[PDB]
Amino acid sequence: FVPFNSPNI
Amino acid sequence: GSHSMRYFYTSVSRPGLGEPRFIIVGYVDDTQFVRFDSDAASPRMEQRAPWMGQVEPEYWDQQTQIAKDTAQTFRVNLNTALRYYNQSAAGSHTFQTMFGCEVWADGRFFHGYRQYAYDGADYIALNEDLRSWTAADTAAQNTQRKWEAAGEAERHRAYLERECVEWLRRYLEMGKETLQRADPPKAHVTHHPASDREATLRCWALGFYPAEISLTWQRDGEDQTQDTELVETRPGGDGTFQKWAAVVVPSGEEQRYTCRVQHEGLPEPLTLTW
Amino acid sequence: MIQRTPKIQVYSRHPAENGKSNFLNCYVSGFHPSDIEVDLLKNGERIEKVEHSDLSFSKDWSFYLLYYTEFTPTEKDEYACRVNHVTLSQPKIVKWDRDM
Repeated sequence: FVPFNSPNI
Repeated sequence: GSHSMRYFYTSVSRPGLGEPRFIIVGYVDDTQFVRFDSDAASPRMEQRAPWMGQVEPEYWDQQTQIAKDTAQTFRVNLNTALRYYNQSAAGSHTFQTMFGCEVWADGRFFHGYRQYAYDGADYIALNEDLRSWTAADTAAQNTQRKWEAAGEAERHRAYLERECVEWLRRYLEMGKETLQRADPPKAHVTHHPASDREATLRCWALGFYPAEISLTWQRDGEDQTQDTELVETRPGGDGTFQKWAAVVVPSGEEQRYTCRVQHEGLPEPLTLTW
Repeated sequence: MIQRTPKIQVYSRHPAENGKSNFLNCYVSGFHPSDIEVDLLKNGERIEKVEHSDLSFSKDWSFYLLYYTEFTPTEKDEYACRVNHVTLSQPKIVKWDRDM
């Protein structure tokens, strides 16, 4: 189950 | 033994030729169960392990949406990397993560990680406290300051110590009929002359799950660790694994040399001779 | 940029027994960047119908892929795996060693 949060470098 | 869920994202850009390709692959232990590939007219997160057919249909929709949204931030991130690294818009570049969580046989969390790679080199990782960031160069340092400002690591720690865990347990139970199995290797030794008065012994191990194994050559007892040439543990392609280790031996002394194979699927370490 | 040249292994899923259905495997690993072309040959000729695993990578960030096709080995036909990658001057071929 992949995390919804995905950050911008 | 222990268990893990591990995910692997790759985004590759192809300037001139449209938007980047983005692939997700997911493993529990040593079995892949899901995949996402953006090279489709309508990409969907898809199962790659049959027990995954048990998830309720809303799952595939929700997962497909997060992947596309992730794929989008990786486009942003690649473009951002050109600024950080003062590169030109000409070439193709790579951006990767890998992350996951570990659990004992009893089902208790004990390790988590998060890591980030630009063009194949370490970029920024989450430290083992799951709270601080190790930035590999002055460029990544710009990302390190951003993610502390936004307290990113907390969402990361949260996912790694909670949702990751809850989910791996459900997957393990859902795929009990295979995932907590351990097929033993099926070993054998082969004889190939290597010189006039020198021959090569090769100790084989095929068909085993999981992929962790020990192939050791011994001569009367003492290991030949520095005089053995192993090959990379490779996949059979059916969910099993293969490996071989080999020793080059002074001719006629075969009986001296012995091969021990340890494996989770071996009631007791198999030993073998040519 | 990191560039890594791929390691290449040819083998059969099950042990080779002529006239028995089997699967020919070409495992390529430890390479970077991820663009790679992999071909499988029957007596020097490209095999149509080849599949590959999904692109993944190891603890040091390098990629690996498994290419494979069904085949039945013969005391006659010989096989080989041909691979091309930015780190290679020329395409690399490594042949199938049934009796390795």
